[PDB]
Amino acid sequence: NPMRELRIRKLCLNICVGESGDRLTRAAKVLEQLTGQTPVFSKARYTVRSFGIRRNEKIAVHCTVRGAKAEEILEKGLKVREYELRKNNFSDTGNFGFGIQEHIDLGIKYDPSIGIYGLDFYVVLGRPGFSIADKKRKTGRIGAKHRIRKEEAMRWFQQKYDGIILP
Amino acid sequence: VKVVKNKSYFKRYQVKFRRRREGKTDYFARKRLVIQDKNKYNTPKYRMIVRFSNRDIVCQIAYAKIEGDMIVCAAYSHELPKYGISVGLTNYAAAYCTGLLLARRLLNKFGLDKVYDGQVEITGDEFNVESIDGQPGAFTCYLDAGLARTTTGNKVFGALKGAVDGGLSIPHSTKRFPGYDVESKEFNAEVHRKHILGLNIAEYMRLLMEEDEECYKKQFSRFIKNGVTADSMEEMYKKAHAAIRENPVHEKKPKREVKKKRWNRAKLTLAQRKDRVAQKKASFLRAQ
Amino acid sequence: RRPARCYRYCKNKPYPKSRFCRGVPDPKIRIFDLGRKKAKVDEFPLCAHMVSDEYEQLSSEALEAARICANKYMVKTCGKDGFHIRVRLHPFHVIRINKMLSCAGADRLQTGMRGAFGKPQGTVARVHIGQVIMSVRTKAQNKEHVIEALRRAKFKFPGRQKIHVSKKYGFTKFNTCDFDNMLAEKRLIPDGCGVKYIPSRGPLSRWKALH
Amino acid sequence: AKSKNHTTHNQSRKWHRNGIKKPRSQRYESLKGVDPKFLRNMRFAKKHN
Amino acid sequence: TNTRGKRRGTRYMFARPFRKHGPIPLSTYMRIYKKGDIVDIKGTGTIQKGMPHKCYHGKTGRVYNVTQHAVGIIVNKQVKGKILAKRINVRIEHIKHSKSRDSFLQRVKENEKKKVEAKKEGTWIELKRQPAAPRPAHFVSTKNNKPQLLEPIPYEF
RNA sequence: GCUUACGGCCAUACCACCCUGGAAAUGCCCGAUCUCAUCUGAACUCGGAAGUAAAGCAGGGUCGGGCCUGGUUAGUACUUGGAUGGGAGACCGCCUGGGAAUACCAGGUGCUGUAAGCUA
RNA sequence: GGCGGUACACCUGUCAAACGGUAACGCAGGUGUCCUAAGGCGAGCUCAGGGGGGACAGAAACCUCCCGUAGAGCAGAAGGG
RNA sequence: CUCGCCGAUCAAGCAGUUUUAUCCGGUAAAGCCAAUGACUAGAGGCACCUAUUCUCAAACUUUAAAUGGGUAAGAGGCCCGGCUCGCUGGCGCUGGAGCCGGGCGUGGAAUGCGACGCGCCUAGUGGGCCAUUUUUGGUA
Ligand SMILES: [Mg+2]
Ligand SMILES: [Mg+2]
Ligand SMILES: [Mg+2]
Ligand SMILES: [Mg+2]
Ligand SMILES: [Mg+2]
Ligand SMILES: [Mg+2]
Ligand SMILES: [Mg+2]
Ligand SMILES: [Mg+2]
Ligand SMILES: [Mg+2]
Ligand SMILES: [Mg+2]
Ligand SMILES: [Mg+2]
Ligand SMILES: [Mg+2]
Repeated sequence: NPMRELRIRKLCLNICVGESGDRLTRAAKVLEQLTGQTPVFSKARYTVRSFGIRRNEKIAVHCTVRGAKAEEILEKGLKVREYELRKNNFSDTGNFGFGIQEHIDLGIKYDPSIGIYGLDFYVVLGRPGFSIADKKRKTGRIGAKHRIRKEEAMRWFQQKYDGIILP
Repeated sequence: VKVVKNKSYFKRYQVKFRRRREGKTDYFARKRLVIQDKNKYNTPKYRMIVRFSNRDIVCQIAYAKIEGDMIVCAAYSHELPKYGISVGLTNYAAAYCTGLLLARRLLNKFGLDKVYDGQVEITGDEFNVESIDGQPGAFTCYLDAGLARTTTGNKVFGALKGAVDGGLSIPHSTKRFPGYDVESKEFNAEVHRKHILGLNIAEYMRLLMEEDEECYKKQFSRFIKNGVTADSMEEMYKKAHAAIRENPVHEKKPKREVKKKRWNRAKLTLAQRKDRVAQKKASFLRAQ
Repeated sequence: RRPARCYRYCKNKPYPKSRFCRGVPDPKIRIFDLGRKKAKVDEFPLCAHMVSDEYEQLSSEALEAARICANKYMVKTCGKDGFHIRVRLHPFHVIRINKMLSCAGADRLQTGMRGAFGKPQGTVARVHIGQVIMSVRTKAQNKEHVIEALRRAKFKFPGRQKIHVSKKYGFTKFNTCDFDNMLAEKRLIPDGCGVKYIPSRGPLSRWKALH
Repeated sequence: AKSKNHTTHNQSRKWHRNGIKKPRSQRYESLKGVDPKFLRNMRFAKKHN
Repeated sequence: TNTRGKRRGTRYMFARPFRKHGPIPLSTYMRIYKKGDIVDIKGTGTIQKGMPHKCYHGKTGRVYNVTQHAVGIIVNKQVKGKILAKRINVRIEHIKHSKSRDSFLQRVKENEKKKVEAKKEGTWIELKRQPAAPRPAHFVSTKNNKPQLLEPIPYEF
């Protein structure tokens, strides 16, 4: 039971701007001033003219927070959602996610030059022992009685954050 | 959604090797490491195996055979309490002593322990034992790092340093020893001697007491109850290095003849396996 | 087209319409099941075949013509929902035809046997001795009509064919003398036109679903 | 004026006319193609025994 | 005509067995091949280095030269109507020890094991192999085994 | 018997689900000062020992899938050699030898080498 | 014969009849290049595809989880690996 | 010409042949409810998805013959001792190889045959055709 504490492993967030340029590098600064760490740019897989993107160009920027800073950014991100989410936002494999339209509602002042960017919070819920699938030597599977389910992760959102899950 | 694990999936499926499915053996690295040249004709190709658990360090020397490689000599890190090291049995300093134990124990059973003493006094600098003309050649083997990422400072190179200081002729370079600066490509010796004698552990024991003595009792709980303080770290490992070079031979434990009581249950026989179905069928027919 | 006397014997290796044999015209026969094909196993117990006695290849046009000849006689004698004809020969062997060989010419890359490998002409079904051509399952009292319907369709085929009333139950692979006994033991379950064999060697949950 | 391209018709009767003789594996087979390092030491082991 | 490519027609012989792909099991690498021992030749498509030609796949020869990763074999190859002794270089992944002479060496040691018994007992047990001799005279009992009458079954179409 | 290190053969070893187990050991786990490491001490590397079976791991379970073995298929299919055998032919029979495969059915489900350790 | 074509020097699969070899203006194709890396080595990583999700964002942009014997990729034809 | 028979199937050695042993293969067949590709029909579940089903491959195959290809069936063997090495190396025996000496015929499958032995010179031919079977193009 103590080794089954449904904790959060990582809180992944990304800013998917249109294309590269001065708008992207100013969007990456939004994440490093929100997460406290330099984010990583994401290139486009293919070339799509209807989206204005081509191959091997930085069109998005993302970051990953693990420790107690992850649940702090998640707390600020759920304030914008008023501590309530839908039901379909939870995946059948445990973890869930949501979205924020304006990053100014996360505890920072708006800069007139840096336009208001929208991010995408996806928290990867976990459990002590999930690192056996990540280590190289003796990499093992989690198992059925240890992996997180959808309704099991929803009750975690209703107890830790007193959240309201809309049907 | 179409199922990917159908009958045709398992029919066409080819399982990996057992040691590969378990994630223990890298056969790409093993082929280049244990296979002897064909113009050697059973010349044993030795290798030093260094493996780490969460609580123990294993140092082994083996040569590959068709029926399974034979372990020549083996030295464990839980044998160090016999020599003085009661705690920290998985640090870089214990790896040096576990490798030094393997080097002095192998040369003892091969009868050439008087020759090839290595470095009795530790300098941390580059050292390679050389064979003396007229005397039997030095034992040459190779490092089997396994799946450990060979980064500069990995404890597999501590056991490597302990073995080359014990008299083993293992080819290596000082690039992966703790104290090799990558931007200047220079190797400093005395900083490597700190990790060997546990001086980097003593600095951590001191800064914890000067900052948060509550965190010091949590990090080094068994260090303080065993009488191992930060000021006696360097000398504790030095006494073990002297004690290992004096009595490296391992004394096996007498096997205790027991009742041979197997705990877990055995497989159900074909009669029990069929009767269980016959009972479930009868129970399903009574309910209807 | 060319008469069927020229493509009667299985002289060449099977030459199917594939990545290499491109340009094959559509076979003459495209429908292989007729009648009340959506019938249960217990509705058409009888089964009669048109067994082939010779090792030849039947053209797709002959399979289409014999299908129509057999279909029309079953409708007027047993009704449009009193039979299920299954043409059990699919034309996969593609027959070739050489060029329209003429006197001479300053083009066409040839005039005689130069580059004689021909283009795909049609499709035939290589049948073996004892291989079923057409199968008809009907009621027990329509045996005389099925034998006659298959007898008329033999004239649309070259060689020699035999009309054999099978001992199997319908289009299944189980004899009539063993069929009704296996339904009682839940070893066979009706699956569309035929039955599905259920052994006693699966998960016991599937056994409970039957009982 | 076309002719016959390739044939192995009469060849088997011509092969066995004088017989298909296996290569005579003479005693003390030659040492051509052996490892030059191996031959170098072997010639040192012969000039000293 | 055909092409003279070195691997024309080797679609199935150099392929690996079904569900036997992947890395070569390392016991094949740690087999010692001395000089003069009988070895088979079975090329493998996994190791594209030191492959024997398709004419040697399935042939058997003796080793004359041993190297780091390979072995020199003296193989017989019939070209048209003459058999020639070919010295080919094949890596050890494409060869294996031939059990052809193992039955002979087993009989040699067994012949020397049974004739020294004659020098110590005084017998003349024959050591030569003999073809399958005609079956000796035997009695076939019908005590609990009565001859069952068989008859050809009628025809059924 | 069990736990590890290195393995050999490379599913009888895999896959799904369920149950049981911590003596030693293993694993999870506790931390980021040092070595090192990344967007992130998750991983990698390093330091450690508060908890002890949730997972890994091991051992069981499933008229389990797969796999393995055998039977059946079947002396069937095919095939060496033979005839001044049959038949318009297509093809077929016989003689002389060799001899399959699926469906189906049944059983089984890792074995083992070297080294170290422990009798829940 | 000429015209056409190149079966003229090569390569893959098949033909080819389970060693190898085996023809036709047989069949389906490829070649006269390309690459300072697309060569060499070491380390880390896992692909194709599908599914659950997640501001703008949709059948396709990016993040994330699960499944995934390779069904992707490996300059090119095809086969093998 | 070298021999063998002469001078005891002395024995070797050899074989378009078997026997024994050991490998090699992917054709016939078979299979596709196994992969790739082709293809028919219903049925179940919330166009697909699952379980079945009809019919196929020369450039498909899990499987897999018959016939066939290679190799081995001894003194050039087997066993033992000593010696040499600059190669190899914990270990002048650790490998390995070479050299030397000694011991042991019950020549250690069947059948046949003098060795189709070792050379030298060499004409003619280099348009073939036919049959059983196998087989490609073609209506033939
Ligand atoms: Mg001419
Ligand atoms: Mg010609
Ligand atoms: Mg000619
Ligand atoms: Mg070709
Ligand atoms: Mg070539
Ligand atoms: Mg190469
Ligand atoms: Mg448990
Ligand atoms: Mg089963
Ligand atoms: Mg030429
Ligand atoms: Mg052949
Ligand atoms: Mg001449
Ligand atoms: Mg001439």
